[PDB]
Amino acid sequence: SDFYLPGDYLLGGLFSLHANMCKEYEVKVIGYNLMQAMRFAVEEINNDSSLLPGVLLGYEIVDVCYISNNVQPVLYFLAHEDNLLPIQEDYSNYSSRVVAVIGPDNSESVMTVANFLSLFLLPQITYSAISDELRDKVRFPALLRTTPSADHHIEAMVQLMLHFRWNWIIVLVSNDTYGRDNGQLLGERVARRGICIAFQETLPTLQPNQNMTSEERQRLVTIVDKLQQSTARVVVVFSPDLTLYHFFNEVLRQNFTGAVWIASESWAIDPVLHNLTELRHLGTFLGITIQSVPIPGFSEFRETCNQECDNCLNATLSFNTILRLSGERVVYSVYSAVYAVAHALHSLLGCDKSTCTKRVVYPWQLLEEIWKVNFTLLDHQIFFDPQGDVALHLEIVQWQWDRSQNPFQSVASYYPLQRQLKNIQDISWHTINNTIPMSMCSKRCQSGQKKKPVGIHVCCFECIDCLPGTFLNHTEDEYECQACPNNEWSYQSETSCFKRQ
Amino acid sequence: LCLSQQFKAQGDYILGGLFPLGSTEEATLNQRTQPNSIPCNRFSPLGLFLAMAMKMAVEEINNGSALLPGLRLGYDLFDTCSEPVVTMKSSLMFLAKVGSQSIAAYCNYTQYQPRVLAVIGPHSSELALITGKFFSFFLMPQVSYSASMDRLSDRETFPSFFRTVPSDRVQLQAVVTLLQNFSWNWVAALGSDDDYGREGLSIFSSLANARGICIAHEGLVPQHDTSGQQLGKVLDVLRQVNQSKVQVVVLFASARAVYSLFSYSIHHGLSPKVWVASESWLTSDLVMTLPNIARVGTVLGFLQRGALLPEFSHYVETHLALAADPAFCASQRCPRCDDIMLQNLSSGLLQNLQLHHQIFATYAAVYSVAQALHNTLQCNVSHCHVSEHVLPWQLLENMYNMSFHARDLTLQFDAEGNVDMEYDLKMWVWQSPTPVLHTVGTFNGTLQLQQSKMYWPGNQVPVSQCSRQCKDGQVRRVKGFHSCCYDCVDCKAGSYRKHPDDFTCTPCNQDQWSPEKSTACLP
Ligand SMILES: COC(=O)[C@H](Cc1ccccc1)NC(=O)[C@H](CC(=O)O)NCCCc1ccc(OC)c(O)c1
Repeated sequence: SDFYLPGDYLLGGLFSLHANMCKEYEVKVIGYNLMQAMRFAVEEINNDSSLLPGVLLGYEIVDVCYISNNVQPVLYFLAHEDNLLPIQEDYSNYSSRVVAVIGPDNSESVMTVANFLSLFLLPQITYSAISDELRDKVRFPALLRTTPSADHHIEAMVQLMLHFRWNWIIVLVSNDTYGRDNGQLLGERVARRGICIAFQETLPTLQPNQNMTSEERQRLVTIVDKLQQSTARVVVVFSPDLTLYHFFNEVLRQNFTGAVWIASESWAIDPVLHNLTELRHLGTFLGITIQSVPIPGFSEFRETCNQECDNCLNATLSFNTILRLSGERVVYSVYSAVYAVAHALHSLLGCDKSTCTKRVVYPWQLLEEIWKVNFTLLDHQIFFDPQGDVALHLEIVQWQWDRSQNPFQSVASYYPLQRQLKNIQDISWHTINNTIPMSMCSKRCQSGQKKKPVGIHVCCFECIDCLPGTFLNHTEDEYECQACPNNEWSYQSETSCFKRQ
Repeated sequence: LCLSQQFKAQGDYILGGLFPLGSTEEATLNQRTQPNSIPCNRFSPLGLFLAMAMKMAVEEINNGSALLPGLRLGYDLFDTCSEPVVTMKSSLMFLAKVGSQSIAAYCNYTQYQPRVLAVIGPHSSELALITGKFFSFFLMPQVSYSASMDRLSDRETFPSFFRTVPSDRVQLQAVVTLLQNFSWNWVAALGSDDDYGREGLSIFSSLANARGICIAHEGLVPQHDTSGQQLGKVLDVLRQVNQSKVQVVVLFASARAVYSLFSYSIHHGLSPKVWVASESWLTSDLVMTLPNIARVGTVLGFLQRGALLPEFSHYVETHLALAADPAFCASQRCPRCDDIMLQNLSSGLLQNLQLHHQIFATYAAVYSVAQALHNTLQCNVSHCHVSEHVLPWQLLENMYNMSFHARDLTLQFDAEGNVDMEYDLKMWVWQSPTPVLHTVGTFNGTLQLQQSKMYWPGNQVPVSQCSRQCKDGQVRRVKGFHSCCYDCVDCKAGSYRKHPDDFTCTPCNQDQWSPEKSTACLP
């Protein structure tokens, strides 16, 4: 079966195949894609004579239902091959079933596992968990990442908004940890950079095919009403893809149109939401995601409890075309994580590129080695920061709906080492003549016309003419009119005084 | 002294216990490179007192016969060391097989025998989460003092977690009820930037939105002041309060942050406001030491009303005197507990006998577990159905619908694992030569409040309104972190109200005029 492969050393793999016992939930295609990514990476390493000569690399993969079924896979990985796990003062000489764990896909599962593996210092690499809390290596000594953190995603969003001068935005978050965290983080970033959040709302947690009750429906009605009333036409959504199925259908019910939707990675490249053709009429969709790296030949490969999935293959076959036209974005993180483990093991065995000596691997030594790897995988170097992150590029993608070509066009690229957004290309807007849409609380004042604030938001101000005899030195203060010298006078609407009685 | 030797006792059923008996020496708080054991020699009296409370409860249960007639209840206590690694080490030994040094991996775990019946939970919320996710896979009941985070209410992820302290949501419900009672509709929310304020702010904002109270702004404040940037952000927050024209501030922040805020406010005065306190702040003298605090304006909050345990003091002193006896060694589970001669304790907290609430909560947790077992064995006044050895997942069914007698109080866990317990409402009296807390109401699910004892500073009730409807003659502008409020602008002469739902006062045509607050543009 697909979930197991023997070898000399076994990699543990944790993926969330099913959404929402864990078989009975609906299957998510992205998780199966990532699992196949790991399988392909191990296949390459076993075929290649260079990296681990004569040493078989195996894997053992277990399903994780989001926050469910997190303890049992860890206990299974840590057992001493006879299902017993001894308790000891010191573990330096202990030998677990797996030498490394390719950790879960979400922050809460990652932290749940890390609080366990931190005891054993069994290395955990997570490919898609973005929370910035994971940088605490006193709290999470065994944890590394092949993906940038939420810091860089929010920085990319901020620089995107600054480039197009979107001062006035709406933030929508889910009713759970991820939305709360990212909303507060964006609140931190926005305030110091001259942008203002008009209002924030917590969306209800709705199952996509559940019959929505009256209370939930009127909650959604209220949210869309607030959207319709506000002058802020730019919307940021921090939510799992599952809950947006009802929200966007309500937005369609209210005949709302004309916004720019900024998608966080959790849904920026979801093929399922992308297949809702009716979203085309809402406005422009932009999203933050990891860079595209074309894995050569992975598409051709893509063609004891909780280690099974019946629906996975049948569910994936229909999306195969869309996944093939896409850029293999998050797949690369899993592939690079497997290769990082492989290189670290290659160094730990002290292996020459002829043959390796075979010896017992205590995981803490493999963790020792993983911190030091530095190699070119396809073009990009992958090495770990002192805080455990790998500096992969991020990209801003626009959704396209011509099914014959790439569904997620890249329109900007972000560099985390430079902390800069770069190489912005032609976005095709929803506007009547493709002019850049904007969102500002108030229009730019004229010359000779001071500002006067309306409220808490620095972005909102009245424009008031300086009375005759006073002038507006904008270089000193735009909110105050200065008095002219006794030998000069000023008109109703001019910047500086002139000689007059 | 013979003290650490007292923390384990034999019995037919054994209660596990996690306590802050100490902590690792401070320099040890650095990254692990190799999975060695961790030292924890920094003894603490707080954990000692709590463990003594648990031992007292179990000894009382063994003495009497109102519970578990004719059979013996024991205990086995481990230190958390306030350290996740050591906590996990200790937590695993609870679930290890009977009389064995190992734990086994199985698919469906309702098949298994651990070496303890239930675990009296850890002190801090972080460890409460860490262990609750672990124990509830084994469905071992965990009864926690001192853990109040609302995250642990969820039955889906913490199905076996119980606690003998109210969740923070109850206190925030009391707060919102107070705000409703005084019609303070327009308020500012502040919380410490630690996790406690994070959770509190989220819960308070959601409740306020649900009940129709509009948060002007939602600011995190520094848990401690160390940099000019943190001073900058807190001063920015405080000026943002003034910009909002809010008069009532809900400050759900740990004591250090509030002390910082009020230090600045005393230095440069700000202006008097109504402050609704986190219970953790209201308990402390630290804030009240600040000079001439009456400048601040009224401080209010809700306080938990625990029962007395007077016998506990003499119990602790008796057992310490016994521990000092070298012959009592004939009567290993803690580092350096045995070094603590009585001066270290009698010069300090022993003279204090909020620690009281945790002592009572530990006592009540032990009694709750004992009552649950008493139910599961279906004991008569003199008989029990002991033919089969009980398993932890069997207690879990009985605990959701029992009631247990915590020596005077009758308590029961609600459907999501919390005790129903009431509060006092207290207000700082400043008319006396020194600040004094005085009781002016109670919350037992409804706010039974005594108006005549509210000494407001202006001798009149404060107000903070916002408009949620606007008249015919006034145009709307939205405000609030959730667009909850409006305020209405008088549309001036020469302009008119276009229609009653619009957001723009409209100038009248050049050949025409209009009165003040006009609905029409006239020849
Ligand atoms: C609490 O977080 C969340 O609820 C969301 C949604 C989620 C829940 C459970 C399992 C996966 C995702 N988390 C994220 O999106 C995390 C960020 C973080 O969690 O730090 N980035 C994953 C990006 C690639 C991805 C992989 C697996 C997918 O489905 C199995 C999927 O849809 C997307």
